[PDB]
Amino acid sequence: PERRVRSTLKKVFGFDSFKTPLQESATMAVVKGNKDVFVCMPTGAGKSLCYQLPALLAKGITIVVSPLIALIQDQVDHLLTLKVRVSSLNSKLSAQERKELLADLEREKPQTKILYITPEMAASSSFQPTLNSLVSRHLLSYLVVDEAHCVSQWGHDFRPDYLRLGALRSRLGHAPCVALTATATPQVQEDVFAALHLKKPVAIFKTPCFRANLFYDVQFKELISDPYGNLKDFCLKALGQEADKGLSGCGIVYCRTREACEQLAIELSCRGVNAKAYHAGLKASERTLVQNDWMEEKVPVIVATISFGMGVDKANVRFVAHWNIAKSMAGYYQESGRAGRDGKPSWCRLYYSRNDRDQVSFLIRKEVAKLQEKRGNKASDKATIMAFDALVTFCEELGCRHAAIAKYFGDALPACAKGCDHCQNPTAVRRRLEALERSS
Amino acid sequence: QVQLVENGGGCVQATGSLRLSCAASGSIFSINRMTWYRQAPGKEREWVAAITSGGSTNYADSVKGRFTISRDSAKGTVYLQMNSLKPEDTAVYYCEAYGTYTLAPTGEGEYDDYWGQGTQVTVS
Ligand SMILES: [Zn+2]
Repeated sequence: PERRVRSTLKKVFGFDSFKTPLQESATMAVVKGNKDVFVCMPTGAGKSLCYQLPALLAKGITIVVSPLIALIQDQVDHLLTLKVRVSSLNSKLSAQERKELLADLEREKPQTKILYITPEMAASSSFQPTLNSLVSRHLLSYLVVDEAHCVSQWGHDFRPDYLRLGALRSRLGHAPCVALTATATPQVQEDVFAALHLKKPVAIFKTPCFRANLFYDVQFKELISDPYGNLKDFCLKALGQEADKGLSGCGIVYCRTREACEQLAIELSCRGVNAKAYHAGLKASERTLVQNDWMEEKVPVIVATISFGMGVDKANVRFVAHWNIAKSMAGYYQESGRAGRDGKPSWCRLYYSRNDRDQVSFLIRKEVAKLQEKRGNKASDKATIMAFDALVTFCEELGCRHAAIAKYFGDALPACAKGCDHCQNPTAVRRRLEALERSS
Repeated sequence: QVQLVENGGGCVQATGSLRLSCAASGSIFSINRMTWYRQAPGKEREWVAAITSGGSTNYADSVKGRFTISRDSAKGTVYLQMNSLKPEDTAVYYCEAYGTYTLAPTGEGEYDDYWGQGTQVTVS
């Protein structure tokens, strides 16, 4: 029963438990293999195991489509270290190694247990007879499409090859398809489901974005007496959440231009919150000096361009403030997400300026136009401006800020728990909104 | 699982009106295509009207002008306002929830098609 899983998890992979109970629930669903499954867990989640373990409990070959050789390699390497009969069929194989493998697959009782294949190979007619014989002998236990988001023009790593894969699924109707990716907008999931011809009901195992310990809020630069002062106070309030330790933790501030970054470090530091600028303009030595100071807490605050920040990630990041709105909602989630990794309360804040919104809007439009002449028209062109608009929405709506994020990325209603401005004081937000309507 | 429960039907005089609801229960996040099928006794199921996420609506030529479907986005529920009713429009009315994305705050979800129970509609 569930008995076998526990065993194979320890005896093979050397694991006492699954990383999360979603990893478990996903894995166990693949194992039943009565329905196709989609796993959208972030990088380092234990996705691989959700098909690697089921592949071995099953009495057949699991084919795993994966979009470049670097990726395949890392896994097939580790899978071998675990003494697992894994084989990549790639174009980095000597024609002799190629042949020896295809020969394996053509035998009854083939050595190979997991087969790592490029989408490229899985399409080529060089592999088709082999593939057919495998299906015909009912030898195919599972079809895994890693990096499934690469079927989607709304996902920004689209691979024309991936479109073949749908046709493939329908041929081996006998066996379950497991689709995996780290991130999917709802539109990408809908594409992934359709273009891979995943059999409804599709079991989904999507890691919620929502993190309790972060407190999101929005302020409007148009309605602020002393911008730089507000910031000072926000930074401070967030720091010294351990008054016994005095000023504990660290924090980040985000800016569009480099001049803004330099200046803001200055203005914050003079106002008494010691801060350094981080941007692509500086030398490599300056970058590592500023980043090193920040890492060791010699400086509590760093000011990074939205173009370039986070040389390395840190745990006690008590606050991430955006002076300027970001390119995309994805971007603000990414950026604000460097906050609070250690799990102790943190504060994320967006400073919203209609003048910012417009200044970015024109730059999006302009380098949308620049690409339409460079290569031409596309579905992704709409998505760029969409991505940004979801963040404008974030600011301009009164409504739970975590639930606004949850909807964008496709998670169900998160339990905010007085956990954002609007959840704590819905009116204050109402009143502040009405205010920017006058100064619009 | 998900429950599709239709309501708002009954017996009415011709040139009457009704309004049918489809209460879609469960942790529904999105319905790709919510469609109104009607089963008139003695005929083949008829496609009536349908609505995509984003509210793109289309209507059978047999009902255009007279019928309108809508989503109370908040309620998570679709309506078929049927005016200028005719004995022809007598049927059982039911939705298909095509591409019904469900998701718990756990992270545990499903993607599936769901068919509603139906509401009886006679027209004198
Ligand atoms: Zn909230």
